[PDB]
Amino acid sequence: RIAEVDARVVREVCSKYFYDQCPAVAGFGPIEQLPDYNRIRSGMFWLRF
Amino acid sequence: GRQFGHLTRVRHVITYSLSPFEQRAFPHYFSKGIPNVLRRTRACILRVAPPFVAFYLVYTWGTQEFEKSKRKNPA
Repeated sequence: RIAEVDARVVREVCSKYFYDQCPAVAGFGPIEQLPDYNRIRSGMFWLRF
Repeated sequence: GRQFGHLTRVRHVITYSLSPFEQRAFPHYFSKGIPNVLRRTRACILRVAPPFVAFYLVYTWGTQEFEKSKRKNPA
């Protein structure tokens, strides 16, 4: 199964699960600088792509 | 100027947020919004209205008086 994996498979699987998806975030401690949820969500895609 | 992480000190406060693609943008727009609008209207009518009512009465009285004064009187 490992030998079957190449670059194309990685690009497709990662796009399937990461790109333009809503994450769940958990923060604890001095997290005043933790970005707003909208900014995190906007960080999940690229305008250049 | 100032920056996040240097504003003030806060302890023991939890915040729960939901994604915008998971919820409605207009969930109770009329079923809840209209009662709140009436609440705010009632809450501010007595502060805002009486000055402008006094203006309306001075406007109408002054215009009526100016109109009557331009008409002549016998003798």
